[PDB]
Amino acid sequence: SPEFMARTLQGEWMKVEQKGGQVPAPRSSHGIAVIGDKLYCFGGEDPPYESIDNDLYVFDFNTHTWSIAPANGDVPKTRVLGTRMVAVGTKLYVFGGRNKQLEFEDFYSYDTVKEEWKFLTKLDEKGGPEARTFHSMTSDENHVYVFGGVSKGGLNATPFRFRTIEAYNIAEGKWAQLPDPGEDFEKRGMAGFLVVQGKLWVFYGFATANDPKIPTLYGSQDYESNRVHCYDPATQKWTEVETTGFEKPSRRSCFAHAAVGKYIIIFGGEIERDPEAHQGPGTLSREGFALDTETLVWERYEGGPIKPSNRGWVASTTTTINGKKGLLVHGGKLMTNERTDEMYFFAVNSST
Amino acid sequence: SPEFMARTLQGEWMKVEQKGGQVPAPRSSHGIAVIGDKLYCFGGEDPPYESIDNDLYVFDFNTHTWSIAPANGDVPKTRVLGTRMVAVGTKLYVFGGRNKQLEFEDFYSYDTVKEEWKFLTKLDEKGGPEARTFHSMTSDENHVYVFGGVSKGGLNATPFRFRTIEAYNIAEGKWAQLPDPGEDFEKRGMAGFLVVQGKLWVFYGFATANDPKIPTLYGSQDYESNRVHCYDPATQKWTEVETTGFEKPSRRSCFAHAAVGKYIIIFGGEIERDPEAHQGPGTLSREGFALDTETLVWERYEGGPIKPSNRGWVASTTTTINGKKGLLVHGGKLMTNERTDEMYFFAVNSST
Ligand code: NA
Ligand code: NA
Repeated sequence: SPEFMARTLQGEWMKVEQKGGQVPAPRSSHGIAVIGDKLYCFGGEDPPYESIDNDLYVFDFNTHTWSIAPANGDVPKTRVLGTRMVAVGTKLYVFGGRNKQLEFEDFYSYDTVKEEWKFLTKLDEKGGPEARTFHSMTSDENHVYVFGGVSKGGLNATPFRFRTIEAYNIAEGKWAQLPDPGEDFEKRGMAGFLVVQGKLWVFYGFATANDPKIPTLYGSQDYESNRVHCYDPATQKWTEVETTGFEKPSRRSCFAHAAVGKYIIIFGGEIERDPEAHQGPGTLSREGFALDTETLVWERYEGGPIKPSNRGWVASTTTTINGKKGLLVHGGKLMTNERTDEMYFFAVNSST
Repeated sequence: SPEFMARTLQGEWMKVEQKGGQVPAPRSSHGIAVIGDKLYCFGGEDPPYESIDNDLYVFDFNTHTWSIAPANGDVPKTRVLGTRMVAVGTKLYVFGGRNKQLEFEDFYSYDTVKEEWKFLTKLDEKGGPEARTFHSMTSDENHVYVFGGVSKGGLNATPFRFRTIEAYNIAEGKWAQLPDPGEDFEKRGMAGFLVVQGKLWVFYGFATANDPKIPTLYGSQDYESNRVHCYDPATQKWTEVETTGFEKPSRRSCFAHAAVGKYIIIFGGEIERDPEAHQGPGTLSREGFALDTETLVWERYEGGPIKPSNRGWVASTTTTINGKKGLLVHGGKLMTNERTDEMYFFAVNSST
């Protein structure tokens, strides 16, 4: 064991070459997911507060080219920002997001084999999953999960944030809300949300305050979280997790995140609020951190000469490229306040 | 007492109008100080790693115009970056900084009445104050104080950081090193350093690691500090100060800072390292924080519609403008990596 400590999580940052095709306009606040060797991309924001399109873009990692998936079936009726998309088996699932006119996307699947959309659930109905934007999503073998986000405004309410998870059982075609973690747990948008070794992790994100003593900043108490909780479906219990380390990341939201084995791997994110909400970029991070969910220790990671610049509001997912599992980062906004079309992959080398 | 908490330190950010005159080129890593209604400016960096000039620029707050002070006497022989300047009585004191060729500025005064420079001390001599760059400075009635910074490289050493304070007794014309705070105290450059209600405060800054277990980032263990110490000249004792608050600022260096009554007031700063040291801007903050040195509580402050953008490596000082004490911020680098000529003043309204 050398005197000087080398970093534990080792890997390489790579910029993914995009050769061409029907390439998506730059975007933030969108959803991506991978099935096999293909990345799917839906939704997005650019310019600020404006949605863009409702095409389903497909990037092939072997050919490094983009195409547009056939727009068959129940094509999603709204072009949205603040949306998310996950993959389970050969289907993609899109939930929520909204446009500037406050119309929210309902719940749809896309069958990548038959190449068709299916409308699955109308949101915001009595006893069903609510309309949400800037929520987070993850999935496992038989569920799509939605955490947090911001609600739809109505006559007698302004939008608020959620602290709940809605779970869609794919085989049964049924939604259920998971146990509510209660008042000590922050309602948040753009939080980290992942299945890791069978359990659900909710971490960091952009929180509603539950304390009138927290002073406002730019007229709102809203702040960046650094808290971490775990839900075990096997027992249906919530626990708050104390995480440690000299390099524990400062409070942040809107970051790339993925699970690789025991690691939660993040990159970028909003570390300071913009004075004008989402109009400007606030302050965005250029750093990557990983949490060992077994030891509960955070450490930064580095990936060689390729260093992605400051960014947040990216789409992210886990995939495997050239036999390496890792964190895929696509799009987002930069400190120039421009959207980017850049795609980066942190390829993990060490054991997980 | 209302249910919802208003901010304690209240004030107004103002952009100081600069009408014209012999206006200084944009710069970071320079020194400013005020005597009466005049701001003095010396040194600076632009482009990265390059010094600029050795003029003493003078801004009159009543006329809002710049001039160049007569270059009489022992004009400082080197154009430097990483320099600092303080005012005591009607004299300015310039210490250190270096140029790209690793020549360091010695210790000079400028007499604002007689309008002449005097060479006071050759640095880096046996038993005397060392050559330093990226040190911090403050002063009181009869002393100029230098804290931290980076040393001059020689044959058998690379530059290192200091954890000591050198104190120049103006009346006696003599330097002395203050008690060394020891190994648990971080050697730092670009740290906060102020006299507050008679005591010396050292806070945050850019630290050398004293633990081979801290992993390197971009090839160096160097990291941003969040520690706070106080030295009382009356007893000659050091104490580490535990500061608190939900809005305690994340680790940072290279920030604007000033003392107003019981408050240490800061703005901006490097919150993430650049991959290439000082070549790029790293990640810079757009937030202001204040520490009540009596209660030891940190809180953010806000100043109305004028919100200075992300910046660090600014020059800063305390002054009074239109009967309001506050924090003066001049120059620095922006997240575009450009230097700025902008000048901002946070005018304090509440009791201190
Ligand atoms: Na394939
Ligand atoms: Na005057």
